[PDB]
Amino acid sequence: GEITFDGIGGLTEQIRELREVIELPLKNPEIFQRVGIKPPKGVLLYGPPGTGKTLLAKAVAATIGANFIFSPASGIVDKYIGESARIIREMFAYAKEHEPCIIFMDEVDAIGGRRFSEGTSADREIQRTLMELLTQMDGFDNLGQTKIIMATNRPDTLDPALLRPGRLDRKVEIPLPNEAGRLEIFKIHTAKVKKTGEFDFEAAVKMSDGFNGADIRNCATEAGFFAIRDDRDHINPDDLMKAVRKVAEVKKLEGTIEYQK
Amino acid sequence: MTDRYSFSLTTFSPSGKLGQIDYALTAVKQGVTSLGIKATNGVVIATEKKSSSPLAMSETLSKVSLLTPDIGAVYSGMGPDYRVLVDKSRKVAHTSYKRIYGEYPPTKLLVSEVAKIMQEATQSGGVRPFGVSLLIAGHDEFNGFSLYQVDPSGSYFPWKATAIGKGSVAAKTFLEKRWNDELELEDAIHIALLTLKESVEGEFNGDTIELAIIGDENPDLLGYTGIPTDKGPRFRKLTSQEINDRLEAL
Amino acid sequence: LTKQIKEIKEVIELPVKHPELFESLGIAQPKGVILYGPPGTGKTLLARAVA
Amino acid sequence: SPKIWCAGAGTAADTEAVTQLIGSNIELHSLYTSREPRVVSALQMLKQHLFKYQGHIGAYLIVAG
Amino acid sequence: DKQIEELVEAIVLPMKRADKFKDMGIRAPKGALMYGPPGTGKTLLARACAAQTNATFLKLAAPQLVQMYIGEGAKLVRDAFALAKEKAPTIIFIDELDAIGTKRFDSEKSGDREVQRTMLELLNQLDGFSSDDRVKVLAATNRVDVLDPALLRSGRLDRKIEFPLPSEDSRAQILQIHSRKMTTDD
Amino acid sequence: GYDRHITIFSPEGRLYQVEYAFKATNQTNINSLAVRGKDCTVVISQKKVPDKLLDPTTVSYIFCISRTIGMVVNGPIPDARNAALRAKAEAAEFRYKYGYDMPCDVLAKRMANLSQIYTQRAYMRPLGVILTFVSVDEELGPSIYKTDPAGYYVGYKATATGPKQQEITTNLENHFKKSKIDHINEESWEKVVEFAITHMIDALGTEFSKNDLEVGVATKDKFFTLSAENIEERLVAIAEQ
Amino acid sequence: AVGGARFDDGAGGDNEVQRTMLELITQLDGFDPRGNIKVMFATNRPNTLDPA
Amino acid sequence: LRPGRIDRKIEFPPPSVAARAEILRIHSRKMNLTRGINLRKVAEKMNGCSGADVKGVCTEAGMYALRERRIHVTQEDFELAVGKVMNKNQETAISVAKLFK
Amino acid sequence: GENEKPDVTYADVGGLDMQKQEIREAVELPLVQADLYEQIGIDPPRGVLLYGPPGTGKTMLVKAVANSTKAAFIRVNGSEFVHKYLGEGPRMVRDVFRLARENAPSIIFIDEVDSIATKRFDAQTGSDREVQRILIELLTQMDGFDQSTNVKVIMATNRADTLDPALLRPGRLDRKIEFPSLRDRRERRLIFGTIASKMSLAPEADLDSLIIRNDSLSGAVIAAIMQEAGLRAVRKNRYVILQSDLEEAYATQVKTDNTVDKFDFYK
Ligand SMILES: Nc1ncnc2c1ncn2[C@@H]1O[C@H](COP(=O)(O)OP(=O)(O)OP(=O)(O)O)[C@@H](O)[C@H]1O
Ligand SMILES: Nc1ncnc2c1ncn2[C@@H]1O[C@H](COP(=O)(O)OP(=O)(O)OP(=O)(O)O)[C@@H](O)[C@H]1O
Ligand SMILES: Nc1ncnc2c1ncn2[C@@H]1O[C@H](COP(=O)(O)OP(=O)(O)OP(=O)(O)O)[C@@H](O)[C@H]1O
Ligand SMILES: Nc1ncnc2c1ncn2[C@@H]1O[C@H](COP(=O)(O)OP(=O)(O)O)[C@@H](O)[C@H]1O
Ligand SMILES: Nc1ncnc2c1ncn2[C@@H]1O[C@H](COP(=O)(O)OP(=O)(O)O)[C@@H](O)[C@H]1O
Ligand SMILES: [Mg+2]
Ligand SMILES: [Mg+2]
Ligand SMILES: [Mg+2]
Ligand SMILES: [Mg+2]
Repeated sequence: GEITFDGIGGLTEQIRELREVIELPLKNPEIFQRVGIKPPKGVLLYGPPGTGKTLLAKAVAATIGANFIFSPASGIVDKYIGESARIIREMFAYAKEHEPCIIFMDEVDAIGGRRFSEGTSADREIQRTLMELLTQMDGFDNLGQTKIIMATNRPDTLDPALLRPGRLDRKVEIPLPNEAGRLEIFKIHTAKVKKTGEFDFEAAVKMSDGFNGADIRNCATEAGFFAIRDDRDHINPDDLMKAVRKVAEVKKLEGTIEYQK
Repeated sequence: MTDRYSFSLTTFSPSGKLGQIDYALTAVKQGVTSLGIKATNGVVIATEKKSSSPLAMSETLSKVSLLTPDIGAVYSGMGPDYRVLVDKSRKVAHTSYKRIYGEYPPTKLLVSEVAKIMQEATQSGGVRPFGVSLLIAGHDEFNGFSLYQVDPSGSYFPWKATAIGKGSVAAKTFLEKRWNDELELEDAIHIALLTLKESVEGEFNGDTIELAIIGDENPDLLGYTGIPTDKGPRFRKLTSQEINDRLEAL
Repeated sequence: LTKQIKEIKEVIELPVKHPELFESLGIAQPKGVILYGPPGTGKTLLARAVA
Repeated sequence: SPKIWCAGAGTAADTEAVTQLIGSNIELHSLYTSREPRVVSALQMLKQHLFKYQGHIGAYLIVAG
Repeated sequence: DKQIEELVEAIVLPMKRADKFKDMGIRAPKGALMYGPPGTGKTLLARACAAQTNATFLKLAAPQLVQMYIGEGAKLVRDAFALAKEKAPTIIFIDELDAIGTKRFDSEKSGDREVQRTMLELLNQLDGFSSDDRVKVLAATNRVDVLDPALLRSGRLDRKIEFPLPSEDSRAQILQIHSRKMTTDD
Repeated sequence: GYDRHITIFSPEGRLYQVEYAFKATNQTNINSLAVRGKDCTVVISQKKVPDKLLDPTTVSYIFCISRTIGMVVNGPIPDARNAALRAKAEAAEFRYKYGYDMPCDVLAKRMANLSQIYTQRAYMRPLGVILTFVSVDEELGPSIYKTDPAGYYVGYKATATGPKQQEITTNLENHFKKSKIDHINEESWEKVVEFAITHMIDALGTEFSKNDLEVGVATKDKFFTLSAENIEERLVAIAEQ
Repeated sequence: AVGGARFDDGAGGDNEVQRTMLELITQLDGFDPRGNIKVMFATNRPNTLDPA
Repeated sequence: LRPGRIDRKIEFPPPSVAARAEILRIHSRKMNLTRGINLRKVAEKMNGCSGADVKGVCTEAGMYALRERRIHVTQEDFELAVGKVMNKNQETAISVAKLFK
Repeated sequence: GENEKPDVTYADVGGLDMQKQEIREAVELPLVQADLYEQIGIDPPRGVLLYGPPGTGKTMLVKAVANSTKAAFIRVNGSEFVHKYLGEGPRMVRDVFRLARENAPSIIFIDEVDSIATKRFDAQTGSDREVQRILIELLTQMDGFDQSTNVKVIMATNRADTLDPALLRPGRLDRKIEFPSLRDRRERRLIFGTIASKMSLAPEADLDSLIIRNDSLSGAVIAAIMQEAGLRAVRKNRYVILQSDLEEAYATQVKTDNTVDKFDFYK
């Protein structure tokens, strides 16, 4: 099912910006060919984890109705080739049949290396898997019909090679959600679970400025614990007020505010 | 990175060449391409200015400051080191030659006094070398037109032609091909513009380009006419309009 | 340079071919040899050529 | 300076000397500020110098400009 | 005092109130990790808490059950995981994580990977609102900076507890505990 | 690194210390604005409204250094105060030394020279504040001189400072091209303030109350701060948008 | 060394020594019967000894 | 470095002009002989710096005959070939220095 | 490079026509004709140094030659050589040279060597020792590699003093090419010409104004400009790019920093 484009908040703006990049060359490589430019393939996404870069990749895929392959590479991570060799070969073959198709290459950096020169010798073994993938998806060939979107979450494990042109064409920002984009998100969460009627969020969102959306779910759950502790199955507006303060502390302490290269 | 001996300026470096002094040169390179050409009957100094912010006024950024009315200076490098060094040059000169010998310095003497200041910001530990290398171009009676370089080390040398900054390589060779000292000044100004024009071609408008000559006296700019014997100012800074005239002569 | 050829000849060829002559006529036997001088002289070549 | 002239009375030696010493500081001022100093600026600087020695330095001057 | 109050929120209360958790629908705490200086009684706490929750207390260590070869033992561990989930309710106490942490690039692809992966599986399956309430997970480690990077992604351990330095009050009480054993000297 | 700490030349030969000061001067997040009207120099800065534990009015970023000369400060407050002393002090000393009011241009030059001395001093850590002098100058009329923490200084037709400086600049640039001059339109001192207030609101997108601004105005022979309520007179027409 | 210092610190590193070390710590630490077992440890320096 | 068992040491200079004449002569014979026999001139006029240098002269002089689609060299070619090889050796090696002393 | 070969041909090379000529003579022709060299009797041209900073299309040149040689092309990187077991590196040097002999003619191309070749080293790190050993064996093998059908080692660098200059030097590397990146008018003009060919342009503004305004702009800057230009062209439904659209696209991209971003803080 499409992740509801209304329930993406504070990054409304991101969805619309995106289809310029993606929808026009995916449906018709014809227009960019006649225009006179090499058709673009390779798009790099980047935002502090929990802003929903993955979530945005999905949002766009449903609209077009294009086939969707989400592959985390952190679920199969290994040194030398093993299980990865089997998967990636299979995975391009499925993508080719279901074309037009988008591969959301999630945590590309996982099997991503760093070049080193005196470093750990093992990290270069890891790097090789990533290079094998790259050639299968596209060789010398440039297609828009099958296209690759690369998403990173740690930037210092990210491959210096994969930054370069010829592997990459756009470097698309995905920024923090908005101030009252965060409010939209806060309200959605609490509608889903039980509540007696809560409207103390006007205050609560302000303290919880700078939050990843992932982190907003965490103050809502803890508020909810507080309700069950009180012997209620309804979050009271009092409980929510309690939660946001304590959750704000850790959140910024241990916070990811990095934007990957 | 480097040694704790080479960061120190009270400590003989292993190599004997400080790390410090070498940093000062890296910075000179990073700055503007400034040049000097010596002529029979003049010296021309010319440079491009930083574009800076769009709404920052360009005029106020001055990379040619007159030390005396008859002797100007040009540098590559940072603004702050430039201004402080410049107040020190004038000030030490007044004491040691405008009250003693009650007259403007020979160019050689002024150049000598500028090296000494430089030298002291390299001798004393914990005080970094001046961030700037000069050309001091000038005119005095005794030794005619003269052209100098003063290094942040505190060594100085006269030249026929020198250029400094990123485009130093380019410029020096161009001057050689096209010119020699025996040629007149008028030719060199057109030449110098062209040389600097390799450097940058997006804008070469006379707003962003500061061009001056030290040459003949101007008895008008003496400013207390009716006495002729006093030399007028040797230096005359050429306005943007004047540059533009000199661009259609190229 | 042939300067060089006589100097290297004495040192390697005679003790290898006949240690028995060298030992007796001289005293002891020569050891390792270190070739020094700039790159690109063709020192490697010399080493191949004797062999 | 070119447009600040004065004529000196008093002890002759002092009048030349003070003009030379002060001269430099005025010249220093001019260049420092990229602006022609005020007539009053010369006046002020001149006044303090003399004042210190309570007038033994005996320059009495008409300052014009 | 503080850590006890915190552990009891994460553990005891959800165990008994499990119906309430289902209704509202929010996840119950999927495991608590305790870390920082030894001697703070990581051990101890878990034993007392399990007893209150009446839930079978396994005291366990993930690389210790690797016996000899990592062939016959990687497999032993897959059985141990299976056993431990079954016969719920339970709180499995898994200890020191440092040997299988391996944040390095020279992270073994050997059988050391298998123990580690089955660690991710245990935690993932608890998510929901029914699986969190039966099967509870405690974990103990000293250095927290050497861990697997997929562990710092998502909420693999749903609660992270840092020990604070002891206070005056804390010292004075621990002394009393020791001194009672001895003859009372006023 | 040791390389970060040394006050003496870095291996790069461009100081790490200098880049750091530049970081600092955006911790407070004060967007300020200074423009040159025809015969009036307007400076505006956000007046934060903290909790009641502090009075709001007292909190300020616009300071009266001397007659005509005002100073807007961007970057941390305790260092602001340190700097402030030296500039007030010299304006006085110049008046004693030279028997005439100090011009704007000369005060900025003095402070660039002090900035550079700071990195030659081992003990001292360089001040990490922006000093922007505004005045109706003696000769030059409306004048804006912006001084950097490093010690670079440059004059301005108009300027803004902050992390959100970029948006404001664009409006001011295009405005000046359409108007085909460098002065904000209208001889009247009052309506130029209002054109500044308005342009601040646009760029930032946030309507500011009288509570959220402070307006310092330069005329001939005084720099003075307007009342809270004066600000409002402008604000009201603008506020319905 | 071996059941003494960790060799994790190294670039490629090693942890066969962490296995040996670990086992000993847990036998000592917590409940576990003992038949009047004295524990003597010979280290040349306490520094080398794992702080654990 | 320290005593041990190393004892014999043979020092090799970079060529002299005499030695340079010899190396140059014998490669030219195998290849195509320098006509007007000004291979002796080339060695007398200048010193290279290596015998590696000298084999580079040999290659280039021969490449000059190739551009014309000739298969024999002359003196005119060696005079061009030497200036190119030898001068290039100096411009790569000098760039490292700034302006010290 | 022959199993699946590049689409880069000498025709697809636009600008650098002057640099391009020398590189074919040196490299491609020993391999296609041994016979030419034998008739005069010269030693074949040796290695070729490619330097010029990236955007000078060093790799691009070798992509061209890869098609035409019809014959082996071995494209390897510096990464392979530096440690993979803390001991792999010395072995790895030997295998590329051997592998070349088997499938001769071959082009040996090493992309990075700026980090393998250093004047000084540190033997205290154990891992570094292998870096040192790779450099020394390469010097040795090259002397035993003369008078072979394989072209003598070709390598690409940012700079010619990263390599030791005394050791790695003319007559190993007798051609050492500097690429124009400051660039002349002609050189610029040819790069614009690759684009001008690719799609018709509707004249709406001076073509040559754009050339003059580019101070030194490299090939990569010029490709990027077109890429933006055409993104706007999709929306409009234009299929022949206005010369006005390129002009505004240049205006928004005044690359190589210009003055506006370098000058802003080196003041
Ligand atoms: N005298 C010579 N005659 C023939 N060719 C020569 C001569 N000297 C050098 N060369 C050429 O130079 C090439 C490289 O020189 P070589 O590596 O043998 O030098 P080396 O002085 O022993 O250096 P290194 O410092 O590398 O050990 C040789 O393979 C050969 O083609
Ligand atoms: N909080 C406590 N109060 C009193 N005694 C304590 C306390 N914590 C630990 N000790 C004492 O120290 C002994 C050893 O505990 P130990 O140092 O193994 O602590 P831990 O926090 O469980 O660490 P780890 O398992 O990482 O070694 C206990 O058996 C107990 O007697
Ligand atoms: N006290 C000593 N005993 C023996 N020989 C000595 C003594 N002192 C000096 N020598 C002289 O040094 C000569 C060479 O010694 P050699 O170099 O074999 O010795 P080492 O100290 O065992 O070193 P290395 O194995 O590093 O070469 C001997 O043949 C002898 O002439
Ligand atoms: N734009 C958003 N709208 C709603 N919730 C959000 C948003 N951004 C983040 N989240 C919440 O955080 C969860 C986890 O982020 P995830 O999709 O894993 O992103 P990333 O790839 O950036 O780590 C999302 O599934 C969603 O529940
Ligand atoms: N002849 C040319 N025509 C077009 N663009 C060129 C040309 N030569 C080089 N370039 C540009 O140079 C950049 C680099 O080319 P590449 O072969 O990847 O090598 P490197 O960065 O190693 O020199 C590309 O962006 C390419 O557009
Ligand atoms: Mg993801
Ligand atoms: Mg050799
Ligand atoms: Mg314990
Ligand atoms: Mg390359």
